[PDB]
Amino acid sequence: QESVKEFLAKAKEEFLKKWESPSQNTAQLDHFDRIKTLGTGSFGRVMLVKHKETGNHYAMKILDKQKVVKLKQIEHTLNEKRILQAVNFPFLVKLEFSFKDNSNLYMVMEYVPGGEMFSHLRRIGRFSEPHARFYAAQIVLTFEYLHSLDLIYRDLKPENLLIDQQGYIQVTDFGFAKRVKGRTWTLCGTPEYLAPEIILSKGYNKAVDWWALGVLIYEMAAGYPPFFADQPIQIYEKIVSGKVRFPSHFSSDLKDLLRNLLQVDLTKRFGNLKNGVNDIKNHKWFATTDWIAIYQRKVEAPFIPKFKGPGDTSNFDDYEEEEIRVSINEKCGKEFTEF
Ligand SMILES: O=C(c1cncnc1)N1CC[C@H](c2nc3ccccc3o2)C1
Repeated sequence: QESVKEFLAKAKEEFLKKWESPSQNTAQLDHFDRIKTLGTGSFGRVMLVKHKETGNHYAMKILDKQKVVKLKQIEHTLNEKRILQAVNFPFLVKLEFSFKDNSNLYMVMEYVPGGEMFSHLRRIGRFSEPHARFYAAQIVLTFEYLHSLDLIYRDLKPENLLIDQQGYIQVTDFGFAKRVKGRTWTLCGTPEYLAPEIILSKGYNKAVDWWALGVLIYEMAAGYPPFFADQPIQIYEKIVSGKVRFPSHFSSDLKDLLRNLLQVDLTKRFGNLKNGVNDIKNHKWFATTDWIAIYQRKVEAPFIPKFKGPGDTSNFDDYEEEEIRVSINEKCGKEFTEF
């Protein structure tokens, strides 16, 4: 309908204005108190912090510039911040501040206290089809938005989907997201979710995000992913074969949608045909979904996470607490000039 077309046209206008003139240097480290490490990886970490003047809580992602360079992530970290400061959608975590110093890059996001979807999935075992479908509809709308801005997300998995105070999803981690007209070539993403054309080192497009939504819906409704194996090479052989086995408890409508999203031939995959996202939105598995009501946040969620207030960390796990050290000398200034 024209209403959807005009919504996506305005979304692209507003994105391009911020894309062409990015904000920079909007806070500094000593405006915040450090509370707790919420997650740690090979070149960065995420910390709960409190702003000292307002008392508001935020999630601060800290990237070590020297490790970014060594792990070949310069372009990816510049993509992440430039895209996050330009997007606006109900199911995307909001960037509030960004800045850099002699040692680190910082992105200060809204803090979502209910934790990762992955923790709730593993606690309950699997989600019922109605519960899986409520989350899946939020991902379909978010990919419709991102793809219309020529963005590919490239890191869909349950650890990157946080559950908010109303039980809705907020997508975090734009470290692999990129603006792409046509094809792109980088090998990136988590093994269990990679589409075959990425594993085969082909030039690929937004169809890899719709493959990864098939893997996500399978894992939500089964409790484990479709292509599981002990080592990555074994996973990759299963993926490129595309042989999938479905639990008997899956509905016939869920199996049919999954066979069309987990289609090895990218030119036959739902989301990448002439009708685009509408082949997914109009599939029988989504017949009960009110797409406008989901966007408007008017549907009652399947569950609300248990937490005590905006500073509660009980839905995230425990990590060794390390210093946030800042060198007396500037590192890698040229590489990160635009940040
Ligand atoms: O704490 C938040 C959170 C994020 N955004 C808003 N609210 C909360 N985590 C913690 C776990 C997750 C996470 N992602 C990471 C990426 C790189 C390195 C470490 C990471 O740990 C998101």
